[PDB]
Amino acid sequence: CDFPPQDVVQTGYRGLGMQQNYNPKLLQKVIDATQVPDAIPAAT
Amino acid sequence: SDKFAGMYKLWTFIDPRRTLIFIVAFQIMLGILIHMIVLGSDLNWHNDGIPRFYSPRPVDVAVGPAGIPLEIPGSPMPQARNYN
Ligand code: BCL
Ligand SMILES: COC(C)(C)CCC/C(C)=C/C=C/C(C)=C/C=C/C(C)=C/C=C/C=C(C)/C=C/C=C(C)/C=C/C=C(\C)CCCC(C)(C)OC
Ligand SMILES: [Ca+2]
Repeated sequence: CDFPPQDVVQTGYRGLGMQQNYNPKLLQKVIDATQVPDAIPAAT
Repeated sequence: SDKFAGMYKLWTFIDPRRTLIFIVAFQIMLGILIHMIVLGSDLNWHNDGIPRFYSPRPVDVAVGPAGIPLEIPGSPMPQARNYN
């Protein structure tokens, strides 16, 4: 079960379907795994 | 002319109750319909901005070279559009 509420992104004309659906609790697992690495200072 | 003098006799085989009910219902239906047809037009008077606009106005979003809004480089969800 994915209990409500959700986040929906519309990606097309109205009344056509065409939208992406996110569960905030599942998307947190993808956010909690990215970890951009830290910069390395430019070289002389 | 005098050819219409006996029109009251109409009510001896057409009855008043059903006729009144039909007339009233039809007139209300027509009223609502015509107001909605004129609202969905150029003659709309609620939304014309005369004498003044009262709500904030729409703001457009800039597009990319593909004609759709630009993605934001660390957002965990893509950007919405309504046109494709
Ligand atoms: C900007 C105004 C809108 C408009 C907004 C509304 C709204 C809103 C309503 C009506 C309603 C009515 N309108 Mg109007 N109406 C418009 C234009 C017209 C025109 C036309 C030729 O342009 C006609 C014939 C009508 C006719 C009518 C009736 C069908 C109806 C009246 C109730 C009824 O039971 O009628 C029976 C009575 C008659 C048929 C006689 C009335 C005709 C009137 C006088 C129209 C004459 C206008 C026209 C310029 C005359 C040209 C002739 C000569 C050169 C002078 N409208 C314009 C487009 N109208 C109301 C309704 O449906 O109530 C139930 C209603 O709520
Ligand atoms: C007790 O008293 C007694 C009974 C003895 C005497 C009674 C006397 C009385 C009171 C008599 C009353 C008589 C009355 C009130 C009579 C009224 C008569 C009327 C108004 C008659 C009107 C008739 C109109 C007709 C038949 C029009 C017909 C139109 C047609 C068929 C059009 C067809 C058009 C088409 C198919 C075009 C389509 C267009 C398009 C483009 C939209 O189609 C796709
Ligand atoms: Ca106005």
